[PDB]
Amino acid sequence: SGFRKMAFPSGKVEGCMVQVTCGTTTLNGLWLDDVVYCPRHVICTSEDMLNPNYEDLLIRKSNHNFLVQAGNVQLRVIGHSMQNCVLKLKVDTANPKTPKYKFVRIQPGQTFSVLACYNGSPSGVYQCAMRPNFTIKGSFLNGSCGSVGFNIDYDCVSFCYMHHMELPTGVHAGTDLEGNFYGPFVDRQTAQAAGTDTTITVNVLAWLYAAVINGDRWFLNRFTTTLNDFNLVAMKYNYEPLTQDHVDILGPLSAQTGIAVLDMCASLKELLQNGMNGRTILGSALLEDEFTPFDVVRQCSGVTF
Amino acid sequence: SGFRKMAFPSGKVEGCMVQVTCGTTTLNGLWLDDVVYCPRHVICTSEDMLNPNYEDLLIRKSNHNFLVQAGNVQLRVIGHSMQNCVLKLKVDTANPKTPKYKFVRIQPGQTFSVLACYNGSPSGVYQCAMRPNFTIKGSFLNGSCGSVGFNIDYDCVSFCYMHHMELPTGVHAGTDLEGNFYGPFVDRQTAQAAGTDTTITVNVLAWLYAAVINGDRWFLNRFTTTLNDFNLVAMKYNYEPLTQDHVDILGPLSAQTGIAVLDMCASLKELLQNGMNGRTILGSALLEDEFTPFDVVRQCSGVTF
Ligand SMILES: CN(C)CCCCCNC(=O)C[C@H](Cc1ccc(F)cc1)NC(=O)[C@@H](Cc1ccc(Cl)cc1Cl)NC(=O)[C@H](N)Cc1ccccc1C#N
Ligand SMILES: CN(C)CCCCCNC(=O)C[C@H](Cc1ccc(F)cc1)NC(=O)[C@@H](Cc1ccc(Cl)cc1Cl)NC(=O)[C@H](N)Cc1ccccc1C#N
Repeated sequence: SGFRKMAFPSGKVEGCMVQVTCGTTTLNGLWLDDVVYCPRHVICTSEDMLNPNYEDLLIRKSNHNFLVQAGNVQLRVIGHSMQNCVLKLKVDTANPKTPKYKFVRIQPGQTFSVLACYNGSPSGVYQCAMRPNFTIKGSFLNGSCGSVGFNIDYDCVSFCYMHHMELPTGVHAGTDLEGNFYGPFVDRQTAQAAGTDTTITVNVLAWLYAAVINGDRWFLNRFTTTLNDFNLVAMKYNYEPLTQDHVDILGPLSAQTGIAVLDMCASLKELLQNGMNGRTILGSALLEDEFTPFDVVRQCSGVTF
Repeated sequence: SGFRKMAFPSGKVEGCMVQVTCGTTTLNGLWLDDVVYCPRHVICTSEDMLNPNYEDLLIRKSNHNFLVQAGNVQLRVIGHSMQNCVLKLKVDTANPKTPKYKFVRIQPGQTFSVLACYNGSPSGVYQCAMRPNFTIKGSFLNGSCGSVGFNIDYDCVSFCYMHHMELPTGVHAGTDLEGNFYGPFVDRQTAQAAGTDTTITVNVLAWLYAAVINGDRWFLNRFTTTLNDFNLVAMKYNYEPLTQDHVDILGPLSAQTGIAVLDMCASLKELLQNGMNGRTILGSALLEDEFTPFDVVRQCSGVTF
C-alpha cells in the first residue's frame, strides 16, 4: 500500500557521471564506453554565451582544452566532435561501469528519473514528467547542466534527457542524447518562452485509478459519460482531449478496479467542476498529472481492494 | 530553481541488497562486509507469524536453512544470530562494494531515502519522513520487507530504517539496524495501531522558506507574533508546538530570506485559519511537512530572490 513519486534506482547512472571543464566553465558529462557526452555550451565563455557560433568556437579548440575527471582520476581526451547541441569527447579509457543502454527520445506526458549532479558528483534523484510544452519542472541549480534523465527497463538504461538550461519562468529545458532540444529552444543565453502548458489527462486518470487501488474512493460516482462529452469539459479546464488509445492504455487499470474509463471520466468531471471540498487524494489536494499508467501499474499492487 | 522531493543517489546501497530465503519465505537483506542483516520474521512460517517465539524458532534452524543470493551468486552462510528484531547471517565473503557506513537511529520529523526492493533487486527510490507517531507513509508491497532507509553524508551511508511490516491503516513500521522498532510495534501478524499523528511544524516552516527562496511570496504578511501565541494556534490545528531550538535551526533560512521565524509563523497562522483560497505553494495545495530545514538548505539556492 501507499503511493509515492518513485525514481528508478540511480546506481547504473551514477557510475557514468564525470566532470567536464573547458576554461573556467565546468559542468557534468555522461561517460559511456570511451565517449563523454555533455552540453556543447561548455565551450562558451560568458561573452560567447549571448550569441554563440558553436562551429567557430569548436574549431578553435583542441583536445587539450578539455579536462575530464572521473573522481580525482583525470581522463585523457583523444578526440572531440559535435552532434547538434551535444559535445562528444572521445577518451582513452572505456568506462568499465557502462550499463546496457539506449538513447531514446520521449513524448510529452511521459516520465523519467533525473540524477541531479554538480561538478561530476551525483547529489539527488527525483521523478520528472515531460510537459506538453516540452519543458520539465525540475530542481536544478547552477552547475547542474549535463545531468541526465533516464528510465530503466530490465537493466537497460534508456537515456532520454540531458539538462541544458533554466528558463525565466524557472522551468527547465534540455535535449535528448542526440543533442536535439525538446521544444522550441536553443542553447543561447537569451530569454525564451515556452508555449502554454496543459494538464496531462490520461495521467490524471491513471492517478485516480491508483487512488482506488489504494482504497481512496470518496470521489467515485455512479455516472458514466461519453468520450465526446468529456472532451468538452477537458477543453474548458485546459486538459488534453482524451483519445480511444488512452482508454486502451488505461485498460489494465480499468480491469483491475472494475471501473470503466468513461466511468472514471465522470468522476474527474465532477472533481474539475466542484474541487475537492477539503478532502485529499493519495495525500494531495490537487489533481496530479505526472504519473503515467505505466508508473501506476509499476508501483501499485496488482490486486485491488 | 524548483523544489522536488529528492532522494539521495541510491548506488552505494544498491550494491548491498541481497535476497534471503528461509523455507518458503523470501525477503531482502543488507550485506555489509561479511554480515547480512534482515528482518528476523524470515524464519517464521505462516502459522509461526501469528504468535512467534523467535528464540525457539531460531534455535531450531541451522546455517543451511538460509539461502542468501547476491544476484545469481549464492552466498554460503557460516553463522547466524539474532539482535532484537534483526537477524544477522554471517557469510563467507565480505561484500566488496561495502560503503563507509554508520547505523544511526533517527528522530520523528527527520527524513531519509528508501530503496524499495523485491527479491533482492532494487526497484525504486523515494523520500520518507519518520512521522511523530513513529510510522512512515511509504510505498511497499508484499516482499519489500528488508528494504532500508538511509541518508548519505560525504560518501558515508547512515542506515536508519529496515522495513518490517504494513499496519491496517496502510502506513509502515520497521526498526533501526540494531533491530529496535520505531514506535510501539512488535513483529507479529496482529493488528496494531499507531498513536495519533501530528503535523511537523518546523518542517512546514522550512518549506515556506523554500517557497520564498524560489519566489513564491503570496502568503507573506507584515504581521509578527510571539512563540507563545503561535503555539496556541498550533495546538488548535494539531501541529507540534514550536521551540526556541527550532527557531535556531531555522536561522540560516531566516537569514537568507530576511524573514524572521516569528514573522513566518504569522503567515502560517493565516494559512491555517484561511486555507489557500485556490492558490498553491511550490506546486502543492496543502502545507507540506516532510522537508526538514536541512532538506531545504541542501536543495535550494544559497541566494534568495
Ligand atoms: C518560481 N517563480 C516564482 C520564479 C522563477 C525563478 C526564475 C529565475 N530563473 C533564472 O534566473 C534562470 C535564468 C533565466 C534567464 C534565461 C535567459 C536569460 F537571457 C536571462 C535569464 N537562466 C539562466 O541563467 C541560464 C542562462 C543560460 C545559460 C546558458 C545557456 Cl546555453 C542558456 C541559458 Cl538561458 N543559465 C543556466 O541555465 C545555467 N546553465 C544553469 C543555471 C544557472 C542559474 C540558475 C539555475 C540554472 C539551472 N538549471
Ligand atoms: C489507504 N487506506 C485507504 C487503506 C489502507 C490499506 C490497508 C491494507 N493493508 C494491509 O492489508 C496490510 C496488512 C494489515 C494487517 C496487519 C496485521 C494483521 F493482523 C492483519 C492485517 N499487513 C500485513 O499483511 C502484514 C502482516 C504482517 C506480517 C509479518 C509481520 Cl512480522 C507483521 C505483520 Cl503485521 N504483512 C506484511 O507487512 C508483509 N511483510 C509485507 C506486506 C504484505 C502485504 C501488503 C503490504 C506489505 C508491506 N509492506
